[PDB]
Amino acid sequence: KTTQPISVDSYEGQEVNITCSHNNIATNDYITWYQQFPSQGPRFIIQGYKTKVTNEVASLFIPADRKSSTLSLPRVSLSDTAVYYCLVGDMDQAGTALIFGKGTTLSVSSDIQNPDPAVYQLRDSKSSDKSVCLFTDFDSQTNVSQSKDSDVYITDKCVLDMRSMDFKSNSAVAWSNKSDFACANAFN
Amino acid sequence: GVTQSPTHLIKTRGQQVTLRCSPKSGHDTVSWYQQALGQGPQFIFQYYEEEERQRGNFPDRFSGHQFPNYSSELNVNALLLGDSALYLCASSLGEGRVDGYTFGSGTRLTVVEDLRNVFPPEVAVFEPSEAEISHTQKATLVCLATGFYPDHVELSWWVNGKEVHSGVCTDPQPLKEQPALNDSRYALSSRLRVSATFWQNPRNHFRCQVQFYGLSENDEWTQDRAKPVTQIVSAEAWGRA
Amino acid sequence: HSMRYFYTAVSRPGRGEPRFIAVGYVDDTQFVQFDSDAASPRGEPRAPWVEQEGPEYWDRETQKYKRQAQTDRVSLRNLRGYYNQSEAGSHTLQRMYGCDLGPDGRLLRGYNQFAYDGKDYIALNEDLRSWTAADKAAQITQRKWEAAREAEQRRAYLEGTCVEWLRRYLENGKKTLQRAEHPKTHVTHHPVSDHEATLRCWALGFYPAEITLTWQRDGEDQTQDTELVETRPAGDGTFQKWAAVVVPSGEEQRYTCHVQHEGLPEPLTLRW
Amino acid sequence: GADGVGKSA
Amino acid sequence: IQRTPKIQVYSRHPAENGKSNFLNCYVSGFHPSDIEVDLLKNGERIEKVEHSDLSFSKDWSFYLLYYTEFTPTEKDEYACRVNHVTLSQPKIVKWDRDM
Repeated sequence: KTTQPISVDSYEGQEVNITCSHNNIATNDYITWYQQFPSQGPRFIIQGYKTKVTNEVASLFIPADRKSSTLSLPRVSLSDTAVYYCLVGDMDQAGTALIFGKGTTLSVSSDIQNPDPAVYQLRDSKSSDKSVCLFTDFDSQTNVSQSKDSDVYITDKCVLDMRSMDFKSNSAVAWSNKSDFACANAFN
Repeated sequence: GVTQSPTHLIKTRGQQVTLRCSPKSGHDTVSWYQQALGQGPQFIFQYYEEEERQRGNFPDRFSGHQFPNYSSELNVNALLLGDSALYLCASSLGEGRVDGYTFGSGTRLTVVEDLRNVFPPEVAVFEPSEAEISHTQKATLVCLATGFYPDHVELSWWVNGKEVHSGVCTDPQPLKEQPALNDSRYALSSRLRVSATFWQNPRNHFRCQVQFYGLSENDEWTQDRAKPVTQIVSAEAWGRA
Repeated sequence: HSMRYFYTAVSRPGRGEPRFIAVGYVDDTQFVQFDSDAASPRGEPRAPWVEQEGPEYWDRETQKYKRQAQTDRVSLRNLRGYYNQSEAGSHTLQRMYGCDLGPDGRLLRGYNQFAYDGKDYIALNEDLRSWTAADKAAQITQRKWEAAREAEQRRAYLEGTCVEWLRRYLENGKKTLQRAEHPKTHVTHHPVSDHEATLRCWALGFYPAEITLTWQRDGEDQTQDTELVETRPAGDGTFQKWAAVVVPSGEEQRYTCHVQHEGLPEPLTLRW
Repeated sequence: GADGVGKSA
Repeated sequence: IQRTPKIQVYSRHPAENGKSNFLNCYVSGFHPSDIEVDLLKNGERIEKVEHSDLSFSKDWSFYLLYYTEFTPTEKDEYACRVNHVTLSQPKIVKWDRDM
């Protein structure tokens, strides 16, 4: 069995290490790492036994006692946000199947150059009844908390990437059907 | 690689279901997993040579079968509401690890109390604000899908009849319109940021298309509202100024 | 150093499940035993350097042995089908697999061979990627295993798990496995006639079992008249071996026995 | 450690 | 194939009358595995006779070791009675202190 951190925070371009603890490992056991994107299934990453393993996408560090492991991603990108599983599998044929643990949720952010946080209001294209507030162009460290009004909804932080202009930006959306709710007092 | 079936489906409490999986070409061992929301995959059973060779901690309501062509079926009956999960299928070679485990895309099963719980999404596109165009020289269109249940949804952005992935942003998980509700509706928002010069062109056509997997052909629908069949609801917009 | 496993599955019509017996050796030291006919079908230890292992180790070994017994039953049925043998006859299916370990360079040579009724049946080649069939009935198994890639399955164990288990077994028992027990030697005299006597060169209590015993006359080898016996186990882990030669009386002091063993700094030359 | 079981003969 | 068993009767330690020792009957090179080996003392089967685990050599032939605790005397004669399918009658091998 394996235990690992619940989550790992990181930024774009850095090296990310995920440590995995498996003290009661045996001789006839091998180490493996899997990756699960949202709505997808677990994807294989890298496996090993006792020596340093490195493939095209990751690296695996195993100490001498084999009682821990370290998955190293060299330069993480925004496409690396997934759940990483550290597994210790039975090496024998016709043995116990692969058993998963809790997993580690990786979160990567983008250090934005020249931020300009603002809040705009957008009207519906087909109706004049509905309108939304958009909090955009803020820091990656900016925390958007859920407003506990009964009928006011605020979404979570989302990072978008315009490739043609090499421009990345965070965004959050708020709305309500109260007609009294003001846009300026939406993300305060 | 591994072909699971179906992608999504909806059932009611007390019903039964049969899920199917075809292993990857070259493999013959199949293993089923149940992945609940927020937790990891939990092993069900492993089938090799048309027999159950290893089994986890699931009741005899979960049965399995394997065919001579290595294809397999997971038959689970008397579905409880706790059985809502993503069912994963992993293929391997002769109960070994030389040909490593290969998982499929999964089967999203959501069992509900009643069929009135299923609601289709309402899609709306909100046009960029001229303040944003003037300040940033960019235009952010905002899509919002309201009041859908369960969470069997896929949102996409289509500009000029072609799906775009750059500048597209989707919430990782949808909100709940009323928390502390077992059958609460969901809402999902998305954003598409393009150039202001691109938006300031009436010949460009933007569309937010939300695909929702719901009820099928053989389903008793007695409500006077529209039947929540599997459908594709979208919102359209055109260039401005 | 070498680690080896010996499986024997013999059938018995009408009696019931065919008997399966598995034994495991490191060099000349047995450490594991499994018998399917026992009322307690478990992997039982046979050496002090495996009783130290925890319960999980023996659990995995035991479940592997039980499933192997099942597979060997199926194999016996398929084999009596291939050779068109009667359902009332008993047949033996033997397996021998293992790995050698040099001083450096990981594994030295792996092997995994089978036998049906005391003859070669199918053998894994030294490259661990191809098979060799003894006759046409074994070519069926050859094709069945070429389709299922059985060779790569066995190679994953021989090149990996076998070497690691052997190195671990060596480290956790080096005081009784990596040392050498020199043979205690002597010469006995037995008259058989008025002018003829037999000199017996003894060797007792040595490990491992490989030893060289030979009588020589006037320094030159005497091989055509020496009666040697197979290396006999003493029962406490050591071995025994002797070599006798018939001699005309009076010329006994000219005969000389040589002993060669791993536990000796130099081959020992002794006379009576 | 013993080897795992493979394809039947 | 059927091979006849090679039989050797001896003792674990050099035999000295009056002191504890172990009587050994080593059978080797036989096939099939079914065999019945008994240890005899002065013409009677010795009870509580133990044997090793069933193994085989590189030529696929089986070998076993039957042993029992004893204390040899000058007059008591020990022997080994082995019966196999390749043996028309049970083979008797007496224990010489040198063989």
